[PDB]
Amino acid sequence: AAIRKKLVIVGDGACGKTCLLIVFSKDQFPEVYVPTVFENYVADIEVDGKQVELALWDTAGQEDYDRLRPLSYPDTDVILMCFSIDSPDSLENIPEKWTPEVKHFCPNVPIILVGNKKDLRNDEHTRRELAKMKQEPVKPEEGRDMANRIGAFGYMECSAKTKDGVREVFEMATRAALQA
Ligand SMILES: Nc1nc2c(ncn2[C@@H]2O[C@H](COP(=O)(O)OP(=O)(O)OP(O)(O)=S)[C@@H](O)[C@H]2O)c(=O)[nH]1
Ligand SMILES: [Mg+2]
Repeated sequence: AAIRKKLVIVGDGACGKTCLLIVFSKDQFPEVYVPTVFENYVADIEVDGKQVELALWDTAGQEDYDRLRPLSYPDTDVILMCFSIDSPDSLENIPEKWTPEVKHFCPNVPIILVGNKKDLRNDEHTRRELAKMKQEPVKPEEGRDMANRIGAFGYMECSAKTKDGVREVFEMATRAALQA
């Protein structure tokens, strides 16, 4: 074959990590049952004339999987640090939980900053439940501003629900890994 790379995905609860993996691998969105950790799919993908076997590692942090997470880190080639466009609190934790942590187990490892649930930017229900507690949905600017802060390979937005922008997340993830 060719190039075999290991991608680990981390982020706050319900920011869409497991869903995202699935849309990318199974090629449609899981509405019925979403597991807590999607098992270990290795997915074929062709990026920049290279054939890659991308191995997807899901994580969690509530609760069992707090303890088990750091075990999925070791041999990582690319990280998907995620947050959700509809939760600015999840963004807050990018520089305060997830970067310091990643950089501890996997320094020198390329990070993609991903904001999921893109579809919920202009969802009216969403805009209102947020304004209640004096918040609005994350802007694309402040996501890219944050990717630059943490020293990320790039920034990508996607909605696994609408399937939009998902492939792009994993090309940028694969490129980031291919970069040796
Ligand atoms: N609108 C919208 N909702 C989403 C999207 N992805 C996930 N969700 C919703 O948010 C909830 C959390 O999904 P999930 O993917 O399991 O979060 P997670 O942080 O990855 O949780 P885990 O399985 O790794 S432990 C689900 O109920 C799902 O309906 C998305 O792209 N758009
Ligand atoms: Mg979680």
